[PDB]
Amino acid sequence: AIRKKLVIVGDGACGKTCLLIVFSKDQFPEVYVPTVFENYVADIEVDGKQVELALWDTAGQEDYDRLRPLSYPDTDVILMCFSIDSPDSLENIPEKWTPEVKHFCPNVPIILVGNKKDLRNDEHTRRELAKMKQEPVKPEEGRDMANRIGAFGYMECSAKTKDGVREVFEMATRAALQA
Amino acid sequence: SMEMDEKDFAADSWSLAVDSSFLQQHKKEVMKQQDVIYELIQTELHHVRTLKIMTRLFRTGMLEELHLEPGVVQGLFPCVDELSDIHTRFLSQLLERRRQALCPGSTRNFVIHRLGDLLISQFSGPSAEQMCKTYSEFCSRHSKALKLYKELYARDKRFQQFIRKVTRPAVLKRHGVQECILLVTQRITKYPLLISRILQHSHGIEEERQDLTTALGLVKELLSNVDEGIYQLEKGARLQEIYNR
Ligand SMILES: CCOc1ccccc1N1CCNCC1
Ligand SMILES: CCOc1ccccc1N1CCNCC1
Repeated sequence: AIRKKLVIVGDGACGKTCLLIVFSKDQFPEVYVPTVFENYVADIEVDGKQVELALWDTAGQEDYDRLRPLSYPDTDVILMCFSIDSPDSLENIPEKWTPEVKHFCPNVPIILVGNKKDLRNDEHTRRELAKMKQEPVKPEEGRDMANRIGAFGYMECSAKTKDGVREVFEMATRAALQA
Repeated sequence: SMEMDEKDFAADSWSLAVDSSFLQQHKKEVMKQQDVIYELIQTELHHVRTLKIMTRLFRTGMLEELHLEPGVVQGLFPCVDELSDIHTRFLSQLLERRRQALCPGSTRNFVIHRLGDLLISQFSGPSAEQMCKTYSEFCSRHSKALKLYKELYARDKRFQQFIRKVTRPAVLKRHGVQECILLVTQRITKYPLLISRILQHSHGIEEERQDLTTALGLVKELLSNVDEGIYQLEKGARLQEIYNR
């Protein structure tokens, strides 16, 4: 089992902390959803290869441009997150996050992940976004952004229902193992 | 950590730590507030434990078993004794507030109603000046520590054997040298998230809402000062590279 490091980046409302919590427990918390995530080392076997995947969150570092890059050294795979209930979080992907990750993590694969996919057809979400002349991110808009930014791939998931969560981290592990 | 504190913070939440008969006596909003305060103290206990692994297991183990050149152990673990003193003191105040709040006859049933004042004290005056000075120094030495660690692990046989030996136990899985350094760097930016969520459930007493509002502002001021005071040190970087920053 070789050790690899994963870092998740994205806006404060993208759901990155929840995603790490749900993956690390294989469960959406039933009693208390933690506010923060410290770190975790997941044992993952993907395509016959055993990896210890260290997981890190950048939540709380968004406003601190000198502290935030301290999370990046020796990263093997980046999860770059946006929320499907927030077109504003998707707009910040090519503007701020992509040039930052390309500078501090040169040649590290980036997987663009659309979080909260369960809200795409949520009536309350659709009514709320319509007031700002917006709508939930469509899958083709996510794929196009991933293509434009040079992402390794595009994936979607729901931390609430767990759908797609295992697949995201197994693919991140495969990306981390590539030359 | 010591067994008494580990057991007091073993449960995933305050609502699972207290007796179910005690939990039933409180309003829903009080349970929400207490669950987030319990997460702040639980994560602070783990952060002090990370610093104890750095000072006692790694730093002191390297001094007592290895023949490293002078200034090498300090380079790997910059400011660790100062960081341990700051957070062991803060943890002591949090645990004493919990202990005073316990019901007579219980070692687990309590409610903390006055956290704001403790956070104002921690994040103002001389203790905030010491946190700012220590994190500005530590975070500016972060790249240098990681680079020194990698060089020693790749070239010194006795150093590699020592690291593999002390990090082999399952309880050290998340706590290798580089992992400890980043856990410490990331600790200060967890505070606003935790304080804001405690504040969200502390409107019941206006003086408490005001005190947590003041504490959140003080923590953000400290983070802004630390962030503006960082410049990565680099071994071998020439003066010309520095004054041309
Ligand atoms: C089912 C495969 O499980 C793994 C996957 C990746 C790394 C380690 C492990 N195991 C084997 C060694 N000890 C820890 C757990
Ligand atoms: C914090 C992200 O900042 C960047 C984003 C994109 C390219 C370069 C930078 N750096 C280059 C040197 N250090 C400061 C900014």
